[PDB]
Amino acid sequence: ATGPTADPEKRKLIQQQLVLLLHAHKCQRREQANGEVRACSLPHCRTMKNVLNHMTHCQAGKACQVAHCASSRQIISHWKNCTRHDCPVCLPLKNASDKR
Amino acid sequence: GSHMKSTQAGEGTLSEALLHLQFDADEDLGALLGNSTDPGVFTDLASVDNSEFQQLLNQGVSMSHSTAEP
Ligand SMILES: [Zn+2]
Ligand SMILES: [Zn+2]
Ligand SMILES: [Zn+2]
Repeated sequence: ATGPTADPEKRKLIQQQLVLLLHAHKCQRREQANGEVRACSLPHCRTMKNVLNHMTHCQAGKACQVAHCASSRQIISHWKNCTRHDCPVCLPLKNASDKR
Repeated sequence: GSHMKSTQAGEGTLSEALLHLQFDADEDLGALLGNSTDPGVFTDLASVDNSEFQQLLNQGVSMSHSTAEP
């Protein structure tokens, strides 16, 4: 009569958000080093890069009331400290980064 | 988002979206977050708070979506 304690769609959203965040930060950073850059494979880059422009000036954790600021900062704080060799959500990105 | 054939759900789209993109290997995002953070924001990725981001990413690339932005 009630829903489960966990669901795989939360793993699909965090993976779809993480893969798009890591793209958007590299997209934001490479622009200053290149004369021109091609159109991104992910359309949400336009909406997320505006959040990143706020986030370069924000580090207050849960105190910020901006929707995407806290969920992005929550991903980066994990990324900066996690033992990514065995974490189930970090693992597929850790492997996909190598194109060999 | 400039052109599309049809706005419909599928399989293997998100795993392709992962395998064909670039990540924080040659350069990284550690500089924009600053030298200090708040551990009250820290949790497991499987425990993230993101229900408002769900609505932003529903506008395009995924395994199933309500619309596709221009
Ligand atoms: Zn981009
Ligand atoms: Zn903020
Ligand atoms: Zn992890």
